[PDB]
Amino acid sequence: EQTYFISGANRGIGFSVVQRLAAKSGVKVIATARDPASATALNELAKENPQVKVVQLDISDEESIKKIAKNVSQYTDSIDVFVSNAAIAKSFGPLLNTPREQWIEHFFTNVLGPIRLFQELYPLIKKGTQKKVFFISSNAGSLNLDFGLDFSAFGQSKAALNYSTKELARQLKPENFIVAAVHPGKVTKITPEESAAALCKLFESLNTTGKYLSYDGTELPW
Amino acid sequence: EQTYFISGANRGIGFSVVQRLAAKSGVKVIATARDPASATALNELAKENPQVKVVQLDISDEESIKKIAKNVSQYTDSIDVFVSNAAIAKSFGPLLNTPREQWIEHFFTNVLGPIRLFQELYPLIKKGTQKKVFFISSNAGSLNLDFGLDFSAFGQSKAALNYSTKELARQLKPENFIVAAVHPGKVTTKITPEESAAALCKLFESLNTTGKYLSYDGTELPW
Ligand SMILES: NC(=O)C1=CN([C@@H]2O[C@H](COP(=O)(O)OP(=O)(O)OC[C@H]3O[C@@H](n4cnc5c(N)ncnc54)[C@H](OP(=O)(O)O)[C@@H]3O)[C@@H](O)[C@H]2O)C=CC1
Ligand SMILES: NC(=O)C1=CN([C@@H]2O[C@H](COP(=O)(O)OP(=O)(O)OC[C@H]3O[C@@H](n4cnc5c(N)ncnc54)[C@H](OP(=O)(O)O)[C@@H]3O)[C@@H](O)[C@H]2O)C=CC1
Repeated sequence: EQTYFISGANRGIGFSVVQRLAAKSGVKVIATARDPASATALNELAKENPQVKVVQLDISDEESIKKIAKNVSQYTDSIDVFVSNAAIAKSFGPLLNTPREQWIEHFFTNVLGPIRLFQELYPLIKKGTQKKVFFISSNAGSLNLDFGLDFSAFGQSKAALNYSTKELARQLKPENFIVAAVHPGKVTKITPEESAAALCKLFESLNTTGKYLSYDGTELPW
Repeated sequence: EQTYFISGANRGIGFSVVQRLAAKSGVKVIATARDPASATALNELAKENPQVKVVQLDISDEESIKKIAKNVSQYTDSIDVFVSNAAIAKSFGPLLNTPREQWIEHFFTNVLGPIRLFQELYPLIKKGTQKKVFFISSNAGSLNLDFGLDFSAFGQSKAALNYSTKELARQLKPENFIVAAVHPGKVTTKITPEESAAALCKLFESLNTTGKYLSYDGTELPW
């Protein structure tokens, strides 16, 4: 029935999302890892559960992104639900203390990567039924939330991706796409499995485009 | 006396702000161009108003930015009013149709450029009296306005820099800095460069509180 694509599936929320989706009948899961050979838990899941297909992706690497569509296509003729989950969070604290390379790495990995990944997998998503597009954002990316914390290149990258996500939702509303930015929670802290359970109910239930959502389905201000 | 710094002063609003500042007594202007020797208007401006100093800045070029503090330090001990004006606006419309290079170029020129520029000229701004920091933003950069247009890399770059401008306002409030993101208007409702400059100069002088996102007319925009 349905194909999910989850970037960054070897650990954290991505692994827990793939584990949760692997439990549902009639769900095929394209799961990505930078280094699949070292994705122990994900490889063992895929060994027990043939519905889970493991593909290499480095979203920091144009040469990897240029291959994701042809490689995914070996395993599926369509994607129902796209989840750009793979990301970095390596730069917090004041602007004056954040060197050039942190800004660059968060832009390439957290902004350009997800945009190029979507661009490449759009034809596969257009061919699917559900046409859902989820960007795993952060409440730190809001322009209208104050946490009393600096988020530096990490927060900027989530705001940047948020801006483009909102635009994308407008652009693909006439093609009946559902596009969302989703804050997965602080992983008060929640566990990745709890986040994944809530994220997967959201992925299945969300029926409107253009939303910025917390994992529980409540709205966040852009 | 006060020292103003303006990136991208060879044409557009940049030129019009420098021209207006040059008219105000006791103002010295550090004015930037990528190619100061081709900046015929600004060079003539500076010839007639030598309080205007023309320095080389390409905000897309880290090697250029690594030299700005030294180039500016030639002419001043301090900056009272910093203005990141220099920027590009090359990519609009759909994401699927926005190639890699357009995303990269707006990030490097419109986001990284200004943060690097501010990091480099912060010691000079710190020594100054007014501690005013202005990023020429766009209303298109708002996460909370709908123009019935898509702004692609351009709009993303203005929203990215807005996020950091807000953080920078918070971060520098202790040091009594005034940090603002300012939409200068859609200059040639379009308004003239000279109209846009007059509004901005008034804003640059009047603004007394940090963390604001302002249109040229002094009303606030939602982040
Ligand atoms: N959990 C939280 O508290 C919050 C997290 N988020 C969002 O949650 C999402 C998931 O976070 P979480 O699982 O905790 O993060 P982790 O850092 O634990 O995991 C990140 C995942 O992304 C992968 N990844 C990183 N860089 C790349 C790359 N260049 N190419 C491909 N894959 C890559 C990692 O693979 P590898 O093992 O190779 O490094 C890993 O699978 C992120 O997208 C983030 O934006 C937002 C804010 C709050
Ligand atoms: N354009 C607009 O009216 C709108 C955009 N804005 C802001 O307006 C401001 C610019 O106004 P204005 O000058 O009239 O518009 P322009 O269309 O003239 O903007 C280009 C300016 O930036 C300079 N510049 C461009 N690229 C670089 C670079 N890599 N390094 C250094 N300088 C560079 C140009 O110099 P060069 O001649 O060498 O190319 C020129 O001074 C920017 O802050 C922009 O973000 C805000 C709202 C609407």
